[PDB]
Amino acid sequence: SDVNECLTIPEACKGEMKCINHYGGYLCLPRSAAVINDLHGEGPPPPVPPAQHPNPCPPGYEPDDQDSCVD
Repeated sequence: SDVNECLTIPEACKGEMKCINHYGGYLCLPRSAAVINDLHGEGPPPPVPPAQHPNPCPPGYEPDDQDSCVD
């Protein structure tokens, strides 16, 4: 939320990640899997990551960035 205020709707889950498709379908998954850098392997991470978001949600359903200023 850059220009967005605390008026947003709780259509995202607190403690769970928001997995949505390009059609608008909504899903929530356990926050056990963190949305971090690419897991291409161990040791050195690449200068250009092939995945800015791990996509723990089945391909087609992309993780949405949930930024809230209040409950």
